[PDB]
Amino acid sequence: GSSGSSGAEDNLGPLPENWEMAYTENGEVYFIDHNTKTTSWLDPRCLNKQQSGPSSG
Repeated sequence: GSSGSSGAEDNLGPLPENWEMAYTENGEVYFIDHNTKTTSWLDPRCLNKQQSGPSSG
């Protein structure tokens, strides 16, 4: 029953070189992950465990 989302720093740093943040035609901001060639709605820097293996969301 791990407590709610908790465990982030105040200085993550500028996105890596294997990523590209862009907005769709409509205007939806997304993050392009080349390292794995995957697309996400949220930012990786915030996440701890990158998209490893099969991920529903």
